[PDB]
Amino acid sequence: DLPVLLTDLKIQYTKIFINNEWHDSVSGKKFPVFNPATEEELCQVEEGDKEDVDKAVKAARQAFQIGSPWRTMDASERGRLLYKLADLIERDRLLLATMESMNGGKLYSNAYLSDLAGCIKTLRYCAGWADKIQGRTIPIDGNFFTYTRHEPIGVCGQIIPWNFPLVMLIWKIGPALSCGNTVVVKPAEQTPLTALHVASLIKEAGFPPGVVNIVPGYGPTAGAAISSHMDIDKVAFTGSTEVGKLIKEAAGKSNLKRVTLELGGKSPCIVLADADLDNAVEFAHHGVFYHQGQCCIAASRIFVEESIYDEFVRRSVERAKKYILGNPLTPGVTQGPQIDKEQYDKILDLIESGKKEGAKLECGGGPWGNKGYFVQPTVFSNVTDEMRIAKEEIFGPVQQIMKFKSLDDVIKRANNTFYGLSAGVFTKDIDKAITISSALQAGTVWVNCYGVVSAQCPFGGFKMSGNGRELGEYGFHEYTEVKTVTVKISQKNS
Amino acid sequence: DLPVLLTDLKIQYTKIFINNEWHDSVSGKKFPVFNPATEEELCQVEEGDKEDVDKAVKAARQAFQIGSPWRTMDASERGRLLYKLADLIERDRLLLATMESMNGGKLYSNAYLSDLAGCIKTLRYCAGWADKIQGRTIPIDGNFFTYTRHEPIGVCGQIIPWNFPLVMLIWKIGPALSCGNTVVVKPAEQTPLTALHVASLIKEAGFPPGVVNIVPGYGPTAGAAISSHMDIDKVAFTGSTEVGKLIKEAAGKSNLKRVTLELGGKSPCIVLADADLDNAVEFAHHGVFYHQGQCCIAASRIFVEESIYDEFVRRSVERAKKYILGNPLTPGVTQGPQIDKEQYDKILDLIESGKKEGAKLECGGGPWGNKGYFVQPTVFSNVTDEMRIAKEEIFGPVQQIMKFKSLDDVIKRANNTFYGLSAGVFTKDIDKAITISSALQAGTVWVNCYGVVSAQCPFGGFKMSGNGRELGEYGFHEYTEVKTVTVKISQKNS
Amino acid sequence: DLPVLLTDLKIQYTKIFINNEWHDSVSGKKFPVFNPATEEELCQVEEGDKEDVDKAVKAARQAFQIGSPWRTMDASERGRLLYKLADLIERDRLLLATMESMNGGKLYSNAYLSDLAGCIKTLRYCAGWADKIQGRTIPIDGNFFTYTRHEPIGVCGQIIPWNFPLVMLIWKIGPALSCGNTVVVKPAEQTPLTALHVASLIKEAGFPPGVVNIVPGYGPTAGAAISSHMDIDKVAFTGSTEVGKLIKEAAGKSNLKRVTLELGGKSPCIVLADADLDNAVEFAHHGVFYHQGQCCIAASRIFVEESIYDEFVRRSVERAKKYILGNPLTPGVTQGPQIDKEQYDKILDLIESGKKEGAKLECGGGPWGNKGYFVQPTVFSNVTDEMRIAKEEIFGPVQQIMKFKSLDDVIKRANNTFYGLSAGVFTKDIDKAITISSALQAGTVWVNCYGVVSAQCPFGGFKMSGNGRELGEYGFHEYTEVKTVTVKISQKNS
Amino acid sequence: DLPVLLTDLKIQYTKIFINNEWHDSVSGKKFPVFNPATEEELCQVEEGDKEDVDKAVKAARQAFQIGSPWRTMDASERGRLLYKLADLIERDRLLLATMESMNGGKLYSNAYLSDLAGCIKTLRYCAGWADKIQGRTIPIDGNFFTYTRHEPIGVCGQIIPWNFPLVMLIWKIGPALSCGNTVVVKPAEQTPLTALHVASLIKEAGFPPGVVNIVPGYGPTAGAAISSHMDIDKVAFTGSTEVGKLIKEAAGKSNLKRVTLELGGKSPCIVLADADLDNAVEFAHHGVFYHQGQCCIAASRIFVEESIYDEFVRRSVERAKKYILGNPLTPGVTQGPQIDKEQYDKILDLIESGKKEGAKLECGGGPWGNKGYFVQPTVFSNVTDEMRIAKEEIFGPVQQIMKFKSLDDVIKRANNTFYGLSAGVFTKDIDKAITISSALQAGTVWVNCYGVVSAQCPFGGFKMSGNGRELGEYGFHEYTEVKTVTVKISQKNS
Ligand SMILES: NC(=O)c1ccc[n+]([C@@H]2O[C@H](COP(=O)([O-])OP(=O)(O)OC[C@H]3O[C@@H](n4cnc5c(N)ncnc54)[C@H](O)[C@@H]3O)[C@@H](O)[C@H]2O)c1
Ligand SMILES: CCCn1c(NCc2cccc(OC)c2O)nc2ccccc21
Ligand SMILES: [Cl-]
Ligand SMILES: [Cl-]
Ligand SMILES: [Cl-]
Ligand SMILES: [Cl-]
Ligand SMILES: [Yb+3]
Repeated sequence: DLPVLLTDLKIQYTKIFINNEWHDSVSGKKFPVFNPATEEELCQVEEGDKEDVDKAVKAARQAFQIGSPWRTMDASERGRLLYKLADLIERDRLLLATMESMNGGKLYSNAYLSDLAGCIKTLRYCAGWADKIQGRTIPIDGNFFTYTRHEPIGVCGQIIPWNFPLVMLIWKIGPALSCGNTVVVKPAEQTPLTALHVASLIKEAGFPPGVVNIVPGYGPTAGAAISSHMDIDKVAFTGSTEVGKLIKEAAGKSNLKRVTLELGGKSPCIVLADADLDNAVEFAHHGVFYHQGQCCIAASRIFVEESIYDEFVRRSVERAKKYILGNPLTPGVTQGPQIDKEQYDKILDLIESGKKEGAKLECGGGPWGNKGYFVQPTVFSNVTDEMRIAKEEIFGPVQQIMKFKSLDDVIKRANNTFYGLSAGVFTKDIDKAITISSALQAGTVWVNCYGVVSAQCPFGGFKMSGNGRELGEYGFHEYTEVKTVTVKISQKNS
Repeated sequence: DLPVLLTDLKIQYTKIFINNEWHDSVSGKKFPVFNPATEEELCQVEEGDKEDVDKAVKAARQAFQIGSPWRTMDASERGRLLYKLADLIERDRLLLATMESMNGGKLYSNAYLSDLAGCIKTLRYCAGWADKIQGRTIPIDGNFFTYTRHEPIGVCGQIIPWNFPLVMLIWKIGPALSCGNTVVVKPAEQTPLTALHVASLIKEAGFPPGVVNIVPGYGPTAGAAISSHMDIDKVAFTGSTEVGKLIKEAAGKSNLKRVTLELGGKSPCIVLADADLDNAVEFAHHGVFYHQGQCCIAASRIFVEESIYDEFVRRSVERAKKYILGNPLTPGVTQGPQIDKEQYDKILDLIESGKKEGAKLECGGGPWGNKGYFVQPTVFSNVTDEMRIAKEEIFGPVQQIMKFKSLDDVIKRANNTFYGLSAGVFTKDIDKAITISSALQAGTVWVNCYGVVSAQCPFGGFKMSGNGRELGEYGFHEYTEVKTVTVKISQKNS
Repeated sequence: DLPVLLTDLKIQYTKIFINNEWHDSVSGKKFPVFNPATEEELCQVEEGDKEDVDKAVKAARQAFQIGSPWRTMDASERGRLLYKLADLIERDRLLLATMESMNGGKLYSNAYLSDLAGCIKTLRYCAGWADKIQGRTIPIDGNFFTYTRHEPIGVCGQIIPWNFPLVMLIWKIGPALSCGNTVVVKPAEQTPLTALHVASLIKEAGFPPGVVNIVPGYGPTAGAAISSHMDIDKVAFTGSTEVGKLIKEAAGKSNLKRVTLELGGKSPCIVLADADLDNAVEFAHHGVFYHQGQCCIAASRIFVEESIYDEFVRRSVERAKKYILGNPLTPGVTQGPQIDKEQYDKILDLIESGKKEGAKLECGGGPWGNKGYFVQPTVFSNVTDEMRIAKEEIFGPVQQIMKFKSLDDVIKRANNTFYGLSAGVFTKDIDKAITISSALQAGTVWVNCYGVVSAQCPFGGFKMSGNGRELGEYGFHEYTEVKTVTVKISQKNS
Repeated sequence: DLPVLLTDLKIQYTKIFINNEWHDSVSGKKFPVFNPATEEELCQVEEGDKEDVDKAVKAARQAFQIGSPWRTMDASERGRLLYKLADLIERDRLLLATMESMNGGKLYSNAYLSDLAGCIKTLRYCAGWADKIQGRTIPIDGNFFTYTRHEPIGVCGQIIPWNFPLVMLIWKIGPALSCGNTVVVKPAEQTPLTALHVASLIKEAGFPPGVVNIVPGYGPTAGAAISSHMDIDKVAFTGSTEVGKLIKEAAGKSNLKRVTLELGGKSPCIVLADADLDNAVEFAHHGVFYHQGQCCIAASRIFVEESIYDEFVRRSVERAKKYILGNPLTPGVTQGPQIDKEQYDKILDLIESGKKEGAKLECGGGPWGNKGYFVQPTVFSNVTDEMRIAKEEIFGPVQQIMKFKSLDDVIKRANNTFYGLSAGVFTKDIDKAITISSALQAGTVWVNCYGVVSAQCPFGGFKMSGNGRELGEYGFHEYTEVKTVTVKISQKNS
C-alpha cells in the first residue's frame, strides 16, 4: 500500500553544502526552482558557480589527503556510514518522495515505491562492497613480490540530471564513497532540492566533512567548472549526448581527468511472432511511457514481426488510451508533466515531425491542460527508419511501432544507430533469445521483459550512449585507481 | 580425416618413474597388462607398492622444498613447460592414441580425435593459468597491510581410472602443476602404458626431477599407500563410489589430507514434448553409449514425455542397431570391448536384472564374440525407478528409457538418487530450460545437448558423485592453499 | 568504556530450536550446564540426540526445497535478514556478553568488547556478500552458451566448540546463510546458552522456519548423528584434531558429505634480533595467554634469536606476573578459569611434563583457588623441540620460549609439526619478513603483530590444523556448490 | 650469450597492411625512414593518410561482424593464434632485434635480450587469457536470470610511439586480440619497419584478414584520422601529453569513442638513509639512463636523504662516466643515439636550462660525434623543484639528484607534479616501504628496485600520465565491453 505525508511539505535546505556546512553563493545570487505541474516557483536556491565549485573541490581534496579520517578509517566503517545513510533515507522516505514528486514532476506512487526503494537498495548494495574492494598478489617474473592496491581515485565531480534526481544522486555517490573517493556533486538546476536534503542526512550520518559536497547551480557555469577543473580527478555524468561531448572535450583540454558518461538512447525492441504477445505489449508500453518518456532506456523503437504487427499496434493503442493526466501528487493520476519548457517544446516539435514525415498517428499528438508541461501520450504506427521520431531521442510520451519480416534485417536496423544503451527481445525460442541478445549492440538486453534495473547489475552504453559501467561488481572498477607495488626480494617461492 | 601409425606399436616404458629416472619395483615384482579386445598380454610392468610410493613421495617432497627449482621458477615458466608437454603429446599423437586404443579397448577414431585432442587442449588451457593464479590485497579492519598467497598445496597423490587414462592423467597433472604442486600419480592397473609414455615426455620437456612421479600398480596396494600416506598433502581420485569412501576414510585416519573425488553417476535426461526429437534422441544415445558406456556422465536414465515416448523409444532402438563390434583399431568398427572381466560380469548381471525385474528388452541383451569383453548394445524400455538398471551405475552399453507425464514429478525422480554428476534437459522453451536446469541436483546440466566437456568449464559432482571441481577457473582453487599474511603498520590509507 | 548489565541475568531459552519453535528432547532428557568459575549449575537444557537431529535435518531440508521462501527470496533479502540479526545482537550485547562470560568462563571485558563486536562485524560483513555471490559466463569451445551457478550446497551441519561460542556460531552461520544454505548447529555441550538466545533473535529477525535449527547436546550423540547423517550435505567443525578425524571418517562412511575442519595448532613465533623487542614480547604474550590459552592460534612456541633471548624471557616473565585471577564478571579481573575438568586436568598434566622433561619454570606451574578451574599463568624457558609442551597443544595459560641462532634451522623447527594454523614473524627487515612468511607452513602469518583476525580475511589451517578456509571472499566458496549449465546454440559469437 | 644476424639485414615490408594484403597509399606518396645513429635513409614506406585509415577501418569492421571467423572461432583458438605469433617472432628474433636496433637507435644487446623477450613473453601471456575472459551470473532482485557478456569492443585504433616500437605494438595488439577485437595500428613515423614485419607474421600465423591492419604514416594525418574516425570504437595511445589531449578532444568531438592513454612522466625516487646505497644508486641510474633516457618511467627526479646525498651523487657520477657511445649494433657500445632531431634539440635545450637555472653539472652537458643524434650522459646535482629539468620530461640521458631531510616534505615534493606514472622507494624499513608506497601518487611503485615491468602486472598512470591500465588481469578490462542480459523467468531459485 501507499502511505502519504500528513502535513504539507516545507522546504528547508536551499544552500550550498561544503565541509558539512551550509554556504551562501560567493556571488550572493540565487535561482528559482519550479513545480512542472503548476509552473509555479517552489523556492529559491543558492546559485553555485566556478568560485563555489573551487571551494568544494578544495574541501574534497583536503578530505582525501593521506592521513585524513576518510582515508584512514576502516573500509568496513565507510560501509557502515553508507548503511546508516540508507537507514536515514528510509526514515525520510515520505518527505523525500513528496519533494521528488513536487520538484521533479514525478508520479508520487512511482517516487515512493520505485525511486526511493531503489535509492535505499542501491545504497545498501554499495555499503556491502566497501570492505570487499580488493587488489591482487601477482606471480611476476623475477625475484619480486608484486601486489596491487585498488585505491580510490580522489576527487570525483558528479553531474546529475533532472529525470531521476535521487536515484542518479545515489548511483553516483554510493559507489564513489564505497571505494573511498570524495565527491563534488552538481544536481540539475531544475531539481536541486532532494539532493540538498540528502546532504542533511550525510551530515547526520557522520560522514567526515568534505567527503560529500553539493553545489546546486547551472550547467554552463558550475557544470563547466567541474568539467575543466584542474584538481578534479574524475567526472561522471548522465544527460544529453551534446553535453557529454562538451565535458569530454573540457576534460581533455584541462587535466585529462577520467570521464564516464551515460547519454541516453534510442533503444529498440524486437518482437518475434512466437512471443507472449500481451507480455510483450505491456513491457514495451511501460518501457517507452515510464516517467512520461523521460527515461534513458525508453523503448522508443518497437519492431514487430508482420504476422502479429497489427494486433500489437491495436493492443498498444488500447493501453495508451487509459491514462489520467494531472498533478503527480493526486492518487489515481497516472501521467505527470514533462520537466520544463525546453523538453516540452522538443517533444511537440518531434511529434509534429512524425505527422509531417508520414507516420500514422494512432492516438494523442498534442499538449494538454491549462498549466503544467503536459503532453498527451502518443503512439505512431508505420514508422520508418529515416524519420526523426525513429532517429532522435524524444524523452517524451511518444511510442514508435515498426514492422519487420526478416530477422537478419531487423537486427541491422536495431543496430543502425549511434545510440546503444539497451534493447529488448521477445520470443519463446531459446536459440533466438541467446543469439539475438548476443548480436544487439546494447549495454543491457532484456529478454521477455523491459526496464529491469537492479543494483547487482552493471549498467551503461555501447557506442555514443556512453562509456563505462555503473553499479554491479564491474561498475566499482571505475571508482578505483590501480597501483602496482613491486618489491625486490632475495628469492621468491610459489 | 583420420591418420594412422604406419609401423606397428612397440612398448618401451614399463618402469616406475621417480626423480625423472626409471626404477624397478623394490620387490622386483612385475604385473601383466592386457588388450581387452583380444584377452592377450601386451607386456609386463613394474609393480609399485607401498615401498615405491614412499620413494615417490620423498622425491615429490624434495622437489617441493622452499628454494627448489620448481618452487623458485617463474610461474610463466611452469606454464611454458606445460605448453611444451602439450606440444610433445601432439608430436606423439599417433603413437599415444594407438597405445590408448590397444591397452584401453578404446575406439581409435575416438582416441585420436577426442581423447588426444582433449589432452592437448586441456594442457594448453592449464598452461595459460600458471602465471594468472593470484591472491588478494584485503582492506582489513585496523592499521594492518593484509595480503594472501594462493600457494601450491604440496605433494598431491592422483589415482587415475582405466576408462579415460590419458585424459584423466592430464586433468589431474595439468592443474596441479600449473599451480605449482608436485605429484605422485597411480594409473589404473589395467592401463599404465600411456601414462608411462607421458612420463617420457615430462622428462623430455625439462620438468625438474621429482615434480611428476608415476607409480603403476594395484589399488589396494599402491593406491592405499597414497590414501594413507602421512606426507601426501592432497589426494584426487576418479573411480568407483566404493573406493572413494575407502580413500576418504584412509585420509581421515592418517593425516587429514585434502580429498577431492569424482565417483560416477546415474545421470538423467528430461525430454519435453516440445523438444527437437531427433536432436534429443541422438544426444541421449551418444550420452549413454559413448566409449561402450564406460563414462562417468553416461545418460543412463532417459525420461520422455508420454506424448513422444513411443516415437523416442522407436528411434533410439533404430540408432542402437547400427553398431559394428570388433577390434577398436580396425577402421569402421564402432564399438569396442569393455575393459576387463569384472566390468563385463557386472554389465551382464545388471542386464539380467533388467530382464527379470520386468524391463522391456528392445535390442541386445547378451555378450558377443569369440574373444574380447564385448557386450551387445542394449536398450530397455518401460524401466521403473525401483529396478536395479535404474538405480545402479552400469558402466556398459545399456540404455534405460522411462516415461513421465508430470514435470514436477519427473524432476523429483531425476533427483531421487545419491548420484549427482550431470543431467540433460531437452526443450525449446526458455523458461523450462532455465528453471529445470536450476532445479536438477547435478554438477553439469546440458540443455539440448549432452556430454559436452571442455577445459574452460568446471566439472564435478553433487552429492555422492563426488566433491570439488576440476578444470575451469574454479577447479584451480582445489590445487592451492591460501595463506593470509597480515603486517602491522603505523597507519593505513585506503 | 565498559557498560554492564544492570539487572541480574535470567536464563530463558533452554530448548531445542527447530522450524523456529522450541522443542523438548524426544527422550525427555535434559543436561546440566555449569559456570566454570564457580563449578555451580546455571540451568538445565534439553538434550538433543540422533532423533532430534533427524527432526532438525528434515526441517532444514524442507526449507531448502526448490520453490521455498529461503530459496526464492532475493539474495539482497538474505543479506537484509543477516544485517537485522546483527542489529539485534547489538541490541542484546550486554545480555549476550554477560551470558557468554558466565557460561564460558570468559573475561567480560573481552566478551563485550571483542567477542560481541566480532560477532556483529562478521554478520554485517557476511550480509554484504549475499547478493555479490556470482558465477561465470564461460567461452567454452564449440557452439554453446555456458554459464555457472554458485548455488548453496544445502543442509549444513555445524559443530561448534566451547572456547568462542558466539563467535564460532556466527563464523559458521553467517557465510552459510549468506550463500543460501540451511543449517543444523550443535553447540558445545558446555556452552549452549548464547546460541539458544541467538536462535530467539533469528526468529525475531524473520528468517523462514527451518533455515536455522539449533540442537544442543553431546558430541558422541548429537555430533555423531550429524557426522553420519545421510541427508546432510556438508559438515563444518572446529575443535580437537581427534574429533576431526572421527567426523571425516563418519562422513566418508555415510554419504561422502563435504567436510571442512579447523583443529587447533602449535603455532610458532620467530623473533629476529632486529625486532622491536617490546612489541614482540607484548604480542607473543597476548598470543599465548589470550582467553586463558584456549585459542586455536595460541602462540605456543616462541623462538627468539640468542642475542636477545635472555632479555625476551625476562620481559615475558615480568608481564606474565601481572595477572589477577577470579570471576570473569568482576571488573579488573584479568584471567578467568579454564572451561571444565577435562581441560584443567590436561593443562596440569602437560605443565608437569614440562617440569619432569627438563624445562625451566620461570613462574606459575600450579592450580589456583578454592573453586573454579583456575591455572596459574605459567612460563617455561629453555624448551626443546622434543618435549611434550613443545609438541602438544596445551589450550591453557602456558608459554614456551626457545632460543635459536640459525634462521634456516629455526624455520625447519617452526615447520616441524603436523599443525599449521598460524605463525608470527618479528623483524624490521623487509626481505626477511616476506621470505620467512612465505616459507612458514601456516594458514595465517602475522608480521610484527599476532592474533589479528578480521571478517575480511580468510582463516584456516595448513596440514592437520584443518582443511578449507572461513570468512573473507575465499571462505564463501566452501558454502557453495558449482553447477555448470551448457546450452547448445546455432552459432556463438565472442 | 648474445647471438647476431650473420647476413646483412634486407628490408622487405614497406607497404600498408589491410585485409592481410599489401597496399600502396591511395595518394601514391611514400616517406623516408632513417637510421638515427647515421642520419642516413634506410628505405621508403607507403605514407598512410585518412583515405588509407578509412580502408583499414572498413576491413576491421568487416572482420568484427557477427558471424565472421574472428567472432565465431573458439576463444581458445584466438589464444592459439597469439601463441603461434609469439613462436614466429621468436623464430625471427635475430632479424627483428637487428631491425629494431637499426631503425630505432636501440642498443642491440637490449633489443635482443629485453625488447624481443618482452614481446614474446607478453604475447604468450595474452594468449593464455583469451579463453579465460569471463562474465558473471548475477543474483538480481526479482524473478529474472541475469548474466553478463564481456564482449570485445570492436575496432580499436592503436597509435604507437618510436621509443619501444615492437614492445608497444605487442602491448597493444596482444590484449586487444586476446579479447576478440580488431585493430588498426599506426606505428610511429620514425619506426614503421618492425611493425610491418610483424604484419608478415600475422598473415603467416593464420589470423583472419582484417583482424590486424597496420597503416604507417604521420601523426597529424593518419593518427588524427584514427582519433576522429566515426567507426572506431576505441583508441589507445602512448606518447606525448600534448597529443593525448589532442586525441581525447578528437574522440569527444566525433563519436565519443573510448580512450586510454599513457603519457610519460616525471617519476621520482625516494632514497632513505637506511637504504642499500649501492643497490639504490644502480637502480636509479638504470631507471633514468635506460634506452638513452627515452623511457616513460625514467627516474628523472632522485631525492636522497641528506646524510647520504653526497656519497649518492659521487657514486652516480662515477657510474655515469663509464659509457661508450656509438652505433647501437657494435658489441660493447653502451649508449646509442636519440631518435631524431626534435628530441635531440629538446634534450640539449633542457640541459642548457639546467645550467642557466643554477643546477650543478657533474658530468656530460653537451652533444657527441660527427653524425647521429648523440647526447653525452649528463648528471645534475643540487636540482631544485622549480627548475625546468625538475618539471619537464626530458626523454634524454639526463639525471637530476636532489636532497631532502624531511620525509613528510619529500613525499609532497614527489607528488607535486601533474605526472604520475611510476616511483621508486629505497629503504630497508618495512613500515616505511608500505606507507611511502601507499602515499605516492603513481601507477607503479618499485621498492628497492626500479624499472621492473612484466606482463602479469597492470601498468599505467595516475593523473596526467594517463588513464586506464595495460596488461595484467586488470588491463584486459579495457578491451572489453560489458553487456548485461536479463531474462524474465517464472520463478528463480538461489
Ligand atoms: N610515454 C612514452 O613512452 C612517450 C613516447 C614518446 C614520446 N613521449 C613524450 O613526447 C615527447 C615528444 O615526442 P613525439 O613528438 O615523437 O611524440 P608524439 O606523441 O607526437 O608521437 C607518438 C605517436 O603519436 C602520433 N601523433 C603525433 N601527432 C598526432 C596527432 N595530431 N594525432 C594523432 N596522432 C599523432 C605520432 O605519429 C606517433 O605515432 C617526448 O619528448 C616524450 O616526452 C612519451
Ligand atoms: C626499463 C624497462 C624497459 N621497458 C621494457 N622492456 C622490455 C620488456 C621486458 C619484460 C617484459 C615486457 O613486457 C611486459 C617488456 O616490454 N618494456 C617497457 C614498457 C614500458 C616502459 C618501459 C619498458
Ligand atoms: Cl589488479
Ligand atoms: Cl584470498
Ligand atoms: Cl565458476
Ligand atoms: Cl560483469
Ligand atoms: Yb650534425
